[PDB]
Amino acid sequence: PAWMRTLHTTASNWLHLIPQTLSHLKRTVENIKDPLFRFFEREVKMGAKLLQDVRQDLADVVQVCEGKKKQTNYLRTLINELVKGILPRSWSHYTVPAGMTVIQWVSDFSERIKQLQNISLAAASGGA
Amino acid sequence: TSIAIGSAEGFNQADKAINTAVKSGRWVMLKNVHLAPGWLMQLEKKLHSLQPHACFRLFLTMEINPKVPVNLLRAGRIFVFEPPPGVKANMLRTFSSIPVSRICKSPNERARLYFLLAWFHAIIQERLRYAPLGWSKKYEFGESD
Amino acid sequence: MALEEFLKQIREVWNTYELDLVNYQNKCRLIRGWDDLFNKVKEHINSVSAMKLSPYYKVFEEDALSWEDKLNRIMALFDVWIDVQRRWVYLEGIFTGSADIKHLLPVETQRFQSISTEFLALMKKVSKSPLVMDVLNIQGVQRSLERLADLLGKIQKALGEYLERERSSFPRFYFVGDEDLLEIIGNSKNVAKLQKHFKKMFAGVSSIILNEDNSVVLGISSREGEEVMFKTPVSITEHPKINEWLTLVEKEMRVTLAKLLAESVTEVEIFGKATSIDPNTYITWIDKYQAQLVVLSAQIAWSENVETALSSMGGGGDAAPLHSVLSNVEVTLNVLADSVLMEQPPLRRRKLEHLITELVHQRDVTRSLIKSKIDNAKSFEWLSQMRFYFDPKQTDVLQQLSIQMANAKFNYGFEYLGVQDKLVQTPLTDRCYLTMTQALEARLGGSPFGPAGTGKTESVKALGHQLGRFVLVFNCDETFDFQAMGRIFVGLCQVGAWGCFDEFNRLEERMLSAVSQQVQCIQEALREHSNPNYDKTSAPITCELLNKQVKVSPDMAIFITMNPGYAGRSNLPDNLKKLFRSLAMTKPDRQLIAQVMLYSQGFRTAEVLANKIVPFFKLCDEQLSSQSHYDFGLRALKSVLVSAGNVKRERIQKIKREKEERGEAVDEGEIAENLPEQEILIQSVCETMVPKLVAEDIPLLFSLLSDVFPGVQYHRGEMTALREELKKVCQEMYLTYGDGEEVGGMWVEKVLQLYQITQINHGLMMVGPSGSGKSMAWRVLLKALERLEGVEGVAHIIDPKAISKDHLYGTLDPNTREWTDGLFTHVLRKIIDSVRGELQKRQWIVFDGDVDPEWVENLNSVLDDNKLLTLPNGERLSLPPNVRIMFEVQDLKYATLATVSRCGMVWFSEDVLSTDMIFNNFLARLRSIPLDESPMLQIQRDAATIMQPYFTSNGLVTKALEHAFQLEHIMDLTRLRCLGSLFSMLHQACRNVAQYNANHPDFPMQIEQLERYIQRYLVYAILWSLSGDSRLKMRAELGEYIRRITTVPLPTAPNIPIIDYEVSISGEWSPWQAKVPQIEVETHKVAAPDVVVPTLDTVRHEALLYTWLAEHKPLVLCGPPGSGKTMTLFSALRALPDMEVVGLNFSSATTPELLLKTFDHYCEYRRTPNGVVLAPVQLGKWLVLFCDEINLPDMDKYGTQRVISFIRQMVEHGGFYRTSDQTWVKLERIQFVGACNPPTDPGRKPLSHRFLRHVPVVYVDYPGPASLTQIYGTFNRAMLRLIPSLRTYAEPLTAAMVEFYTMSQERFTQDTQPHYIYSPREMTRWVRGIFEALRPLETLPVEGLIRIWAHEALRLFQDRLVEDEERRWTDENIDTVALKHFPNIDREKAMSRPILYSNWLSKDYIPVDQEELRDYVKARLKVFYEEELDVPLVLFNEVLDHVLRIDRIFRQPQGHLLLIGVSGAGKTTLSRFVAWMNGLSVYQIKVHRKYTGEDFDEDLRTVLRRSGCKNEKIAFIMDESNVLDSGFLERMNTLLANGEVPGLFEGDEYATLMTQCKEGAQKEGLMLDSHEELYKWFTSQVIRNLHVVFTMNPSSEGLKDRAATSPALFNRCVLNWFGDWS
Ligand SMILES: Nc1ncnc2c1ncn2[C@@H]1O[C@H](COP(=O)(O)OP(=O)(O)OP(=O)(O)O)[C@@H](O)[C@H]1O
Ligand SMILES: Nc1ncnc2c1ncn2[C@@H]1O[C@H](COP(=O)(O)OP(=O)(O)O)[C@@H](O)[C@H]1O
Ligand SMILES: Nc1ncnc2c1ncn2[C@@H]1O[C@H](COP(=O)(O)OP(=O)(O)O)[C@@H](O)[C@H]1O
Ligand SMILES: Nc1ncnc2c1ncn2[C@@H]1O[C@H](COP(=O)(O)OP(=O)(O)O)[C@@H](O)[C@H]1O
Ligand SMILES: [Mg+2]
Ligand SMILES: [Mg+2]
Repeated sequence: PAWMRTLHTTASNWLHLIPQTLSHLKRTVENIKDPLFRFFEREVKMGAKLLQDVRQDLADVVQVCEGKKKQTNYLRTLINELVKGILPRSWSHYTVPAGMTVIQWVSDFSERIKQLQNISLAAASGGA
Repeated sequence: TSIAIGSAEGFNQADKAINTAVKSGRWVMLKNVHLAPGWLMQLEKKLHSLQPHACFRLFLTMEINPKVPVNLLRAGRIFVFEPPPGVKANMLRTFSSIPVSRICKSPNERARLYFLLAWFHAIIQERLRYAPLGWSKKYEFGESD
Repeated sequence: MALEEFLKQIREVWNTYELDLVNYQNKCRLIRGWDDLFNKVKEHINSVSAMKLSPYYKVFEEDALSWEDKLNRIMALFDVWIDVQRRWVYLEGIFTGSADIKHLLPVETQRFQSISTEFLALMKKVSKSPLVMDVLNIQGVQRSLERLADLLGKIQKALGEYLERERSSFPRFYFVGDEDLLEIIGNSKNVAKLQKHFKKMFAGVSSIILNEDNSVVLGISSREGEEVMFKTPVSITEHPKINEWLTLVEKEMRVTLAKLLAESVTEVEIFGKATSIDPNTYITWIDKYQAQLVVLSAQIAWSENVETALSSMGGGGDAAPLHSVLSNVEVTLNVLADSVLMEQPPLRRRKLEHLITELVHQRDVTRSLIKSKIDNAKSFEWLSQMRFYFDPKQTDVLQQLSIQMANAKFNYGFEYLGVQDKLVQTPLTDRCYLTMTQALEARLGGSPFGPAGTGKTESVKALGHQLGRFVLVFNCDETFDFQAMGRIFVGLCQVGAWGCFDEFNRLEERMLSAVSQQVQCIQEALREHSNPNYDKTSAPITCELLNKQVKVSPDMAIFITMNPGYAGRSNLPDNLKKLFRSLAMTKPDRQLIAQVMLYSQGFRTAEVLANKIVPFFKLCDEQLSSQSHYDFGLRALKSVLVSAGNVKRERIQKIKREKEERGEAVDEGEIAENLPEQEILIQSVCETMVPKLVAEDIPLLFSLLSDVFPGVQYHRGEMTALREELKKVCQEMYLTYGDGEEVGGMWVEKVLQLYQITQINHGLMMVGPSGSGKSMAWRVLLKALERLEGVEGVAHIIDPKAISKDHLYGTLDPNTREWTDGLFTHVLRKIIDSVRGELQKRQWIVFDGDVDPEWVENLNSVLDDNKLLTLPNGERLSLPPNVRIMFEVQDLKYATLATVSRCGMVWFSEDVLSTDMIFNNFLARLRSIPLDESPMLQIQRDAATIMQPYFTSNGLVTKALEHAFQLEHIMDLTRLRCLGSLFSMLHQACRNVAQYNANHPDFPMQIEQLERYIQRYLVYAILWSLSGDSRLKMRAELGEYIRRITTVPLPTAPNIPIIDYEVSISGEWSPWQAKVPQIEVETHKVAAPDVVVPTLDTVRHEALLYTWLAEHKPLVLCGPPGSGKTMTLFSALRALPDMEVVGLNFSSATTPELLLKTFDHYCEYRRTPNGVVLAPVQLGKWLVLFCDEINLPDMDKYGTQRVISFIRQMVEHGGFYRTSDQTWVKLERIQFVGACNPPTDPGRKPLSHRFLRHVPVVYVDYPGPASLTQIYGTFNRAMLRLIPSLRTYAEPLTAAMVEFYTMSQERFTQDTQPHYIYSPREMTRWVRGIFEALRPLETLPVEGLIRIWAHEALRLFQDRLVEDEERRWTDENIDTVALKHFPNIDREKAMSRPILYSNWLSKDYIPVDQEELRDYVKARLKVFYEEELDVPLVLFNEVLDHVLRIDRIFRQPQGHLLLIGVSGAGKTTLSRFVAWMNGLSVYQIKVHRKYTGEDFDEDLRTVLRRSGCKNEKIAFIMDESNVLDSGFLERMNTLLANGEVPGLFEGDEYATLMTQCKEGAQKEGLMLDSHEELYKWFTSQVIRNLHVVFTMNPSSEGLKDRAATSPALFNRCVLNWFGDWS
């Protein structure tokens, strides 16, 4: 179908823009006492989980649109939202302005992950 | 006779009030009729086959709701009530709603206070049009306030 | 002979114990001593039960069993007698003390007289022989009481209108339930029974003080013991009737308080504007007067001082005496602060806390007045304050006190409030007071709105208590309708009480509009009081409520509190909103509340503590991780602050307790000097916040604690006494107990944490994933507290989502307005009534199930400080202190903040329950509990030793479990589903060894053989328990992983998976292929429904099903539709006799009521001494409920399937609640088997993890190409023995069948159309169809065989296709497949495209020419016009094919049709025409605008009687338009699949059906007399005679949705896509 081909390009393109790695902050006896580490650890922990979920969902959609895995109920719900351009409710994990569409969320989500990577990189290389 | 619609007893009371009013010229107002879209269709059919008293009037109060039947809308005359278009229209509506004897009581300074209240009420309500800048939220500053 | 002594003692006790009799008003001799009777009977019942365990019980077994029967009969009699005597007492009082009721209800009065006669006659017999045994032997005494109880209940329910008349005479009765009101009215002479009801009619009156006679009411008392002595006592003798002296008591309460206020104001004025206050005099004045008057007196004195000071400052430049007003407050507050620094009586200490809170506000207001340089009493900054003016010269004592705020003026109601905890008077609370009092002056309602936990409800009550008003809180829901709200208003208006309706937006929008009329008319009446022209000596103000003229007291008010941010709530109509003044309460002033509360409790560093605790809660909300069970709001802060005062008091008591045994240096002042106040606060935080934390947040919060409270350490009390009892309870329950880091230590900490929450909260939640030890944590704690404290613990476990919300809380009758209790309401009311001493026991109500806002928000007033269950009938049930409300849940993803903030949280993680602990529990039970009902235990014990090495941590099972979670499973994988399956299989292995010993009585299995068997069976059990729900590739992969890590010997085959091997009883691996013979099937059983061709999968699945079924373990078969789940289950049941299967077909609309109808037909409810037991009617049989679509039932918006919760309850709790009588029913000999499609399929929902832990899942896939060749190659060989000349073509015929079926299954899928499901069911129909066309044939050429093969392929694969391209592909590939497998055949004679078969032109079903068929149909249509329907039809080619297709289905048993096409295409007409050709009667339901569900049920009964009893072949033709309700198809879904509807025939209909079935079976020559036998024959007749034709238009959305509503339409009906005319 026409939608099946168009959605395949969009999902593959989104996997290019969205980053792929997010390393959790290493908890340390003196890092727990640091308030900045405590807040920043939450950001990556909730950020890493959201990053993996979106990438896995997008990869399944690409594989579905290549006719390699069968469409499940979750994929049917996700694919319907992506065709209509509505941001999936599963992806919605941080507060966003009302009326934000899926194309803006992917670009917004990609920027947030980059900042999350830099924060973890500083903690990994240099310390908290 | 004013009747709220939601109750089952309200439906029975509405029919009796309407039946009595169409023979005496009495006025009947039914409020929140958008809460009973199914009963509204039956009321439209009831009104069609009826030749009431020349002074009889039926008022239906509803929110602007897509649930209201089209057939009822065509049978009646629609009046939209909404925020006044601007500051001038807001203040003219206020001065018409308040009786003249109310403003013109013994203290002569009462008139200027009502004007200040009317101006203040117009400015506050008109800022709602600027959803975010006028007020952070869409407060329901209204006639009760 | 110790047993003989017990029998002698039991015999001697009951040979002398007499019913203790008391005369009752010279009418009879009632029975007291119910506690003595019941405990004595229970004690002997336990002793008789306990002595059975003794080995010497055999000699005295008969005598003990005789006493067990007698003691049980004593219990069953006097448990009814007590309720009968109680009800007769107050009914006799009503039907004697009110002669008006005889005229009002003559029938009831005469009926009560007859019952009152039989009661008194039975009383006189008891008087003659008060011995219990003599009473127990009275003829029919058990049945006499049973009739008396039922008859007295009918009289009780018939007095409702009489009770509504009495409620007017004392309007506080409007807030009392009907039964309690009858107790009040009927016991008007027995005043002691009235005490428990005063808390319902009064704000703070818990009891009344009476003289020795009980004839004069001396005063009133509160629940805390505070007493008010009336100045003029009320005599009951001079005013005998209940409603007049109750009115006089209510008046004297107001008059005495006003008189007491005047005396208090006189004394407190000396303290005001005084330089120095002596503490002894001030404490004396506090102790002399009531708590409400003490604070009121302080407010009056302060107000008059400010008025006096401001009056002197009239000149402006005059000196300010306001500083003296501040000075007096400073001095008085210092004395109050000093008093609370030392020990005080509990009542005085609370009074001091109230005064400190009041004066801190007065200090703040006076400071604000001084800072703002206010010098005039008419300044608004003083007028905006709440002021208190007292006029001693006023003649009426009730009007001496005036409370004024801005322009609003109020009288004090002088309602006795007792000792109500006061709020800290914060700026938000000040703003709340100003706004609400403005609404009260405007005669408008107050509408505080905001998020949860902001003080909305408490502020309304605080304002009401400030004004001395009776404030009633109602927890509103959707059941608060127009009639319920109006009746509540009637009570509020006449009493003069305030109505605070919380969660007011939970009403329906239509009800909110209707209620606005009642609110408006009351408000107009309220303005009539405010009219100066109106005079008090005139007609009372009255408004019309519920079409009645109701007097309105000026003191009444209406308040609504709502959270406008909650989604799903009802929007208030504007006409209702204009009746209320709204105030936003969003940000409570937490630091001020904390500072004042800690300062009032006696903390010297309250300012330091408040500046730390409030930011600490803010930090926790942000620094800690985000969890749904996390709350750090004002309720959490309030809980810690209140707990801080309790912890401070216990330490002070502990410090001096150490001082008693160490010297005599009690120096309380110095004791408070060296008191670790910060450490006290940390203990309260940790006792309340820590149990809710996940593991990774625990170190975070302690780092935060060290950040805000440096150098302060938390140390739990080492609770040796409780831990010792817990350790013993764990041993008796086969549980693992640990201490610290030992095995089970984490779980024991959670048990101790749960105990701490029980002591601080009356409502708490245990939250954690399924299998976290939550249930065992509170079940063990309940038993441990019984042993530790001596208090019996009782748990009522409720599944709230297994029943409707109507059945949980109750319903108000729409017409009679009668209230029926729900499950929770009945349980709580039983505890409050305390007929059998429920108030002396620990009562835990555990809601084990899903939490959603729809039902739990009815408990908002229960879980908060109100502790009240409010019902729409106006009744309010107080939570007794011995009751805990508990919620055991797996998640809180749908609970709102309102619920989470009101409950103590104990979080369980899956790490709390370690896998080692579960292994220990299974092994401990295996070594102690015999499986037979010891040679069986000896086998288990030896087997336990063999299994022990593999069940250690990091053992074989642990490593296998970890690897299994990495694999893909058809359902979500949980640890306990695997282990539950694994332990069931190992129990079967122990039974196998015992069964072997039965077969070999000479040589029982030795340890070497026993060891050799168990290790291989364990490996076998591990594979099926961990991969039986996965595909073959995943089952294989777990095999190699086990092969690497195990040391158990394994099969040495090179490429054969381990899952392909069983374990023989000789401890040898044996291939499963040895049990798969190549059978030859009898030629008449070809593709019959009961015939199973043995394959590798069938023998393995049957053996696995046998193990689970033989253990009565619930199980689910999952697989694609048609994969053999029903076939495998029924095949396994044949090898398992003594088990009856009953098939239930779930739909999207399936509710638990479908299960209940099955119980009504196959099972009986019987009363046993231990409760109601539900068991199958047939004895010695285990009844199996087979649910075919267990995962179709609709999931609500909160992720719950009601029937699934109901099944989980019956499996895990072994029963359910009977909603008619709110009685627990225990299941016996009932097991459950589920079948379903994979949850990823459309319409299918994932099963709850709490249900899956009990239910092992086996995955049944479609047979592969080789398995299909083996199955239907066997069938084809048998069916081709009819024609010996066609034997050679068996293999090519099977190969063509498999090839085309596989191609069609790939070509057409559910993605294209929802009904494109191809399964081996089509293969079975394919072979059957050819076989039916070959039986009457003596010979046939091979080309004739291909034509039948091609014809059946078109009927099975092409008739459901929607598109012409799809039908073209099927037509072409039938030719391609046939010639590929059948060369050297004449294509034209075998594959001529018009393939038509009919038995209309001959005796046999042989091919028919199209033109010959057309002439025959025209000839028959001519007759059809003249006999049935004179509607001429034009005959085209598609009609001829269609009528042949319909004719085929009408000639098959259970032949159901799903005709899909455009309206007006002839679907109904052709069906009737073919039905007339086959002798089938046509039945169509005669719908109309008023056709309802019970009309459809009666129509269903008519068709079933004709086809089931009269042997009448019926074509039941029904269109989609005939479906006027979804309930129509729930009946048809059962009828299509099972040929029966379990609940259709009930009562007289079933009795008439049995008479007709007996007559019908007699005409057939069958010998049937049993009702069960008759019903089975009736079902078999419906199966063979009733044909259902369903016609519907093609709708893509409708067709897909149709599958869930009626799955039988797509798997039990043959679908023919007629579509539109081409
Ligand atoms: N302390 C313990 N020691 C040993 N075994 C235990 C212990 N606690 C629980 N178990 C066992 O482990 C399992 C835990 O079941 P339990 O009912 O305690 O869990 P739950 O979290 O309440 O379950 P659900 O989420 O299904 O309501 C059961 O098989 C139980 O017998
Ligand atoms: N001013 C106050 N002083 C003391 N406690 C308060 C105050 N305001 C609120 N609380 C407490 O906060 C909690 C929530 O109050 P509640 O009235 O139930 O809030 P809401 O109605 O907004 O949900 C209760 O423990 C209540 O006693
Ligand atoms: N080994 C077998 N022997 C006989 N019939 C089989 C075998 N395997 C599959 N079938 C056929 O597969 C179909 C399975 O039907 P059923 O058990 O109702 O499926 P499910 O329960 O999966 O919906 C039947 O037509 C049955 O005859
Ligand atoms: N083959 C036909 N030839 C002539 N008229 C027909 C034919 N099929 C249907 N009709 C007409 O259409 C009417 C509706 O037929 P019916 O069986 O009720 O249709 P459906 O079941 O498809 O809605 C018939 O009463 C008849 O007038
Ligand atoms: Mg509240
Ligand atoms: Mg549990």
